[PDB]
Amino acid sequence: ARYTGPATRKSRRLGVDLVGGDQSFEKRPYPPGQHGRARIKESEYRQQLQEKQKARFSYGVMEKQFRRYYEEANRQPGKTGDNLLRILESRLDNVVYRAGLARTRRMARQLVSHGHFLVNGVKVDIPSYRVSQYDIIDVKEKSLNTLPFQIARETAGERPIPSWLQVVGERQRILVHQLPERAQIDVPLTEQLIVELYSK
Amino acid sequence: AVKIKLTRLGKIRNPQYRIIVADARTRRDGRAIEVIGRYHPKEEPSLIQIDSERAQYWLGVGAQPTEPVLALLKITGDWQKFKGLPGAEGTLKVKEPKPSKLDLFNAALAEAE
Amino acid sequence: VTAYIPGEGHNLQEHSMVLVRGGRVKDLPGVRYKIIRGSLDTQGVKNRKQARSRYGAKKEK
Amino acid sequence: ANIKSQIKRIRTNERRRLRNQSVKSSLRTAIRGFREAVDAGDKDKASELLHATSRKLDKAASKGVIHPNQAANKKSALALALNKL
RNA sequence: UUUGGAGAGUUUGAUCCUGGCUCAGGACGAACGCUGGCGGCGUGCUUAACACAUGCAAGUCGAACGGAAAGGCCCUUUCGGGGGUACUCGAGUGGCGAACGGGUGAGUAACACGUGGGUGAUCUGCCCUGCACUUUGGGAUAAGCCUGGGAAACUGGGUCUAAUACCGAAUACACCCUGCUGGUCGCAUGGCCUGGUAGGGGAAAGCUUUUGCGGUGUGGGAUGGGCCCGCGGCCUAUCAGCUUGUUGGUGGGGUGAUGGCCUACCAAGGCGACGACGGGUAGCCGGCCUGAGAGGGUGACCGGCCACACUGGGACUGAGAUACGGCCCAGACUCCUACGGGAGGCAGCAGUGGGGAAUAUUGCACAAUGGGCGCAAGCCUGAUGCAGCGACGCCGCGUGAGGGAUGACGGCCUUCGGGUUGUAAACCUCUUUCAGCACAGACGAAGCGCAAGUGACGGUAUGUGCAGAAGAAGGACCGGCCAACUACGUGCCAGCAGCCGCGGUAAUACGUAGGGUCCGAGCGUUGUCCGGAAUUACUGGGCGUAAAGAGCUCGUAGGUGGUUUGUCGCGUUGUUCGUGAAAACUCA
Ligand SMILES: [Mg+2]
Ligand SMILES: [Mg+2]
Ligand SMILES: [Mg+2]
Ligand SMILES: [Mg+2]
Ligand SMILES: [Mg+2]
Ligand SMILES: [Mg+2]
Ligand SMILES: [Mg+2]
Ligand SMILES: [Mg+2]
Ligand SMILES: [Mg+2]
Ligand SMILES: [Mg+2]
Ligand SMILES: [Mg+2]
Ligand SMILES: [Mg+2]
Ligand SMILES: [Mg+2]
Ligand SMILES: [Mg+2]
Ligand SMILES: [Mg+2]
Ligand SMILES: [Mg+2]
Ligand SMILES: [Mg+2]
Ligand SMILES: [Mg+2]
Ligand SMILES: [Mg+2]
Ligand SMILES: [Mg+2]
Ligand SMILES: [Mg+2]
Ligand SMILES: [Mg+2]
Ligand SMILES: [Mg+2]
Ligand SMILES: [Mg+2]
Ligand SMILES: [Mg+2]
Ligand SMILES: [Mg+2]
Ligand SMILES: [Mg+2]
Ligand SMILES: [Mg+2]
Ligand SMILES: [Mg+2]
Ligand SMILES: [Mg+2]
Ligand SMILES: [Mg+2]
Ligand SMILES: [Mg+2]
Ligand SMILES: [Mg+2]
Ligand SMILES: [Mg+2]
Ligand SMILES: [Mg+2]
Ligand SMILES: [Mg+2]
Ligand SMILES: [Mg+2]
Ligand SMILES: [Mg+2]
Ligand SMILES: [Mg+2]
Ligand SMILES: [Mg+2]
Ligand SMILES: [Mg+2]
Ligand SMILES: [Mg+2]
Ligand SMILES: [Mg+2]
Ligand SMILES: [Mg+2]
Ligand SMILES: [Mg+2]
Ligand SMILES: [Mg+2]
Ligand SMILES: [Mg+2]
Ligand SMILES: [Mg+2]
Ligand SMILES: [Mg+2]
Ligand SMILES: [Mg+2]
Ligand SMILES: [Mg+2]
Ligand SMILES: [Mg+2]
Ligand SMILES: [Mg+2]
Ligand SMILES: [Mg+2]
Ligand SMILES: [Mg+2]
Ligand SMILES: [Mg+2]
Ligand SMILES: [Mg+2]
Ligand SMILES: [Mg+2]
Ligand SMILES: [Mg+2]
Ligand SMILES: [Mg+2]
Ligand SMILES: [Mg+2]
Ligand SMILES: [Mg+2]
Ligand SMILES: [Mg+2]
Ligand SMILES: [Mg+2]
Ligand SMILES: [Mg+2]
Ligand SMILES: [Mg+2]
Ligand SMILES: [Mg+2]
Ligand SMILES: [Mg+2]
Ligand SMILES: [Mg+2]
Ligand SMILES: [Mg+2]
Ligand SMILES: [Mg+2]
Ligand SMILES: [Mg+2]
Ligand SMILES: [Mg+2]
Ligand SMILES: [Mg+2]
Ligand SMILES: [Mg+2]
Ligand SMILES: [Mg+2]
Ligand SMILES: [Mg+2]
Ligand SMILES: [Mg+2]
Ligand SMILES: [Mg+2]
Ligand SMILES: [Mg+2]
Ligand SMILES: [Mg+2]
Ligand SMILES: [Mg+2]
Ligand SMILES: [Mg+2]
Ligand SMILES: [Mg+2]
Ligand SMILES: [Mg+2]
Ligand SMILES: [Mg+2]
Ligand SMILES: [Mg+2]
Ligand SMILES: [Mg+2]
Repeated sequence: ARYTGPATRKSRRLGVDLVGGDQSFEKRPYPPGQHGRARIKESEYRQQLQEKQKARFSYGVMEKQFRRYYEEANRQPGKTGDNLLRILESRLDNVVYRAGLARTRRMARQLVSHGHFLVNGVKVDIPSYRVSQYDIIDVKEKSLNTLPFQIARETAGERPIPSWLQVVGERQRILVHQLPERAQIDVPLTEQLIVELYSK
Repeated sequence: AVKIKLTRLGKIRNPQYRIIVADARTRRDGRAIEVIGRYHPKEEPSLIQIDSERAQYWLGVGAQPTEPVLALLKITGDWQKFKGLPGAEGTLKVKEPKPSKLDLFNAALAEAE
Repeated sequence: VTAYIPGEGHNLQEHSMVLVRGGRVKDLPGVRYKIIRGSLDTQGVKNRKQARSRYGAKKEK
Repeated sequence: ANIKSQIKRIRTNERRRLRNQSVKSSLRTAIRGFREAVDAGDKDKASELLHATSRKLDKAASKGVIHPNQAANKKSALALALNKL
């Protein structure tokens, strides 16, 4: 069950842009609604809620999915925040988005769900597909000849591909080698607050 | 009256079978004395694994394996080894080794570059 | 035992079928069990559109 | 008593149980014959009576009427009795 | 040498202490209201151990026997049927199976269960492996035929027949007893050395001509068991003494086994405040939940034991019996009944009546495994393997996207400037996952038979084509705890509420509208169990005024103990070995 309503409204309500191309956000940075200008009492609960809402609604992940992501990260021997952010980035939708083959998380998720890609020579169609270290992702010809995919691959001038991701050729092959580090991910927001709240 | 039995474990769509030596009056999934082998029907290799020494010891002390267990004994080589008529021959076929992910990656990188 | 009557209206009378649950009311001293709204011979209250599942009224069309 | 198998098993059980009762009666007759022989206090009559009793008990053990250990213990009891008395 | 502890609200004009109450998380063998697309996976009488229609849930051997009622073949035919064949077999004798398998938890405070041993005091078909063998004679009967009661089941009388069915005798000195006679051990009697010696006794069935099975006594394996022991595991003095085979010993009986186990004769004792005898509850364990830990609750499914088959007694069988579809007797219930007499135990698989909140279809197969019978072919299997119903719980997928305006209708506010739903939408394109329509079509079966075949699942799963954004979303909350506000309608009325507490005309707390937050094929309410609860405090606490030093003495059981010498290894501590099933949790 995906989200159908507006993507700009969440950015307006939570006070920080998400897509980055949102003109309405900068047009009216104040909260939407009839009384967005009214002052709101500051509270740790409010802060934690805003951070977790930002993360979950920016990545489009579902709530139970995020919850067992967090539990797996906590059980992981490494630090909970790092494990959570790495497993969250491991999602194939975000992988392709940061590889630059996709312009938006929603369209990337739909493409993965319909399964225009090939995983190790076998077609897999799961938006929340787990991608591990040292994997291979291929592209089908029905996707290569697809118009929007051509537009993306010939207009991929978005933010630079991260270290763990890299494209090899026109086939748009994505590879992962090592375990991302929080610092070199440099993701917005912070994870210490979210882990604290989920510990609460 | 000890006989070797197959215990139904695993999953409905691909059953998994152990090879067990137990009394004839015990359960299909209950009391067991030892675990000695297994059977995998789903894999078309049809992986077979058995403890030759334990099987030989049980056959010597006087087990009465059923028809399927005896067939598996022929397939592995234990029954004909005990009987001594043809000798010891291995008809089992090993699963095809999976090509290494490292060499697959190397070939893919070479093709790309 | 006692029994509380929720809703703005009701049609209960002597010799009526009733289904009850547990819930405390501060104002009246000894009531702790509330009659379920809209079951058996008891029907849901009318003119209810929000908070509807609690009092058991059908959805508008 | 519902089906042919168990009704037949019944029939056979009662028949061969009549036979069993006859044989057990014979063994018990030998036993109390020895009992009253000892009570009277006979020696040679007791000798042949116990010879017959041992023969009967051994045959009963052979055909399964009584446990062979049971027969052996009974015979040992007869021997202890005749030697003490 | 490694793993891990959170608070908040609530008494007062204001402060602190103790202490009560409520909330934020997880779980269910769940129920209810609303809603409700698909695929995969587990699970489905916790109450009335209430009463049950119905159909099934245990049979097999002609290579044991007498035989041919029904089939086949060959002789014959009038198509009524007359002979043999054993291919085949009704019913009847004769072996084996039938204590296996499957359900339930009323009874138990007990060796019943786990744990670790003893059994010099034990038994053991079917299996394997050794030793010596496996002579002879005889009576009887089922069956078949005749016949009586009677609708009935079943039953009396006469005639008659075979077997591996029954019964004498042929030996047996590896077997069991009694009298005399040596070596080791200790666990005490006494065991073992198959110690030695004198006497006594101990049984068999054949068929088949084929991958052969049977009959007697003895040695060893392995399973199967039987008896006993130290430790462990609820509450309760508003239960203080209990017992006469009860305690200990001598002669007999007895079982397989040692044994007041029973009987006869002797002595009067044993257990008791380190809780007997009483009263209440309850099957136990590997586990599950919670909890860092100690600790607490619980016995779902699965796995191993204990006990039960309407209630209460008794006995035979067998190597094996609480003998759930074996037997005899006593009580309640039901049914047929020609009124002479008979028949019954679903807590086995389905199903019916009642209970309540609730728990299913009177479904398909031996295709794989287990079990039972037979030399095999072969036969049975409601065990087992599968399907149907239930969003009961777990996991997954679908109801779209790229660009699109300082942002087109309509709605609510408005300080009347104007803002909201809104990248939403109409739009140009896209591939369209699963449904929908067709084709192919599995493995599960190195399996069974000496036949020529063998898949219930299923023609499902799964691949190959066709059409079209075409078919698919709702429920709670928005005063603070506790992420989320405006307008309108009645105002101590009607109403909300887990706590604080909210309406007495201008309610962000009542009802209705827009807007927002949360969740999502689930959303809310109820119940139960743990946590925070250091709020039973051993690890973690107090007793002057908040709950708490009995009004003071004497004194039994126990606890506890000043300084030193020797000795014991009970407490304590080190090393090594056996065991701690499977399943369960963690790592890969
Ligand atoms: Mg296989
Ligand atoms: Mg008599
Ligand atoms: Mg004789
Ligand atoms: Mg830890
Ligand atoms: Mg106050
Ligand atoms: Mg006050
Ligand atoms: Mg205190
Ligand atoms: Mg306190
Ligand atoms: Mg519904
Ligand atoms: Mg699939
Ligand atoms: Mg189910
Ligand atoms: Mg019936
Ligand atoms: Mg039979
Ligand atoms: Mg017959
Ligand atoms: Mg036989
Ligand atoms: Mg039984
Ligand atoms: Mg038996
Ligand atoms: Mg059982
Ligand atoms: Mg029950
Ligand atoms: Mg009970
Ligand atoms: Mg009883
Ligand atoms: Mg008691
Ligand atoms: Mg025990
Ligand atoms: Mg036990
Ligand atoms: Mg007769
Ligand atoms: Mg004769
Ligand atoms: Mg005989
Ligand atoms: Mg000797
Ligand atoms: Mg002799
Ligand atoms: Mg003789
Ligand atoms: Mg003979
Ligand atoms: Mg032997
Ligand atoms: Mg032996
Ligand atoms: Mg034992
Ligand atoms: Mg013991
Ligand atoms: Mg104990
Ligand atoms: Mg006594
Ligand atoms: Mg006396
Ligand atoms: Mg005795
Ligand atoms: Mg006595
Ligand atoms: Mg835990
Ligand atoms: Mg514990
Ligand atoms: Mg308990
Ligand atoms: Mg239980
Ligand atoms: Mg169990
Ligand atoms: Mg009974
Ligand atoms: Mg009953
Ligand atoms: Mg009873
Ligand atoms: Mg017996
Ligand atoms: Mg037996
Ligand atoms: Mg029986
Ligand atoms: Mg029955
Ligand atoms: Mg039933
Ligand atoms: Mg009812
Ligand atoms: Mg089977
Ligand atoms: Mg079988
Ligand atoms: Mg065969
Ligand atoms: Mg049958
Ligand atoms: Mg059948
Ligand atoms: Mg479903
Ligand atoms: Mg439901
Ligand atoms: Mg239900
Ligand atoms: Mg859009
Ligand atoms: Mg599909
Ligand atoms: Mg197959
Ligand atoms: Mg195959
Ligand atoms: Mg508020
Ligand atoms: Mg607030
Ligand atoms: Mg309200
Ligand atoms: Mg309300
Ligand atoms: Mg007003
Ligand atoms: Mg709203
Ligand atoms: Mg879901
Ligand atoms: Mg605690
Ligand atoms: Mg907590
Ligand atoms: Mg505590
Ligand atoms: Mg509580
Ligand atoms: Mg004091
Ligand atoms: Mg005082
Ligand atoms: Mg005193
Ligand atoms: Mg005083
Ligand atoms: Mg004193
Ligand atoms: Mg003292
Ligand atoms: Mg002392
Ligand atoms: Mg001292
Ligand atoms: Mg010591
Ligand atoms: Mg274990
Ligand atoms: Mg584990």
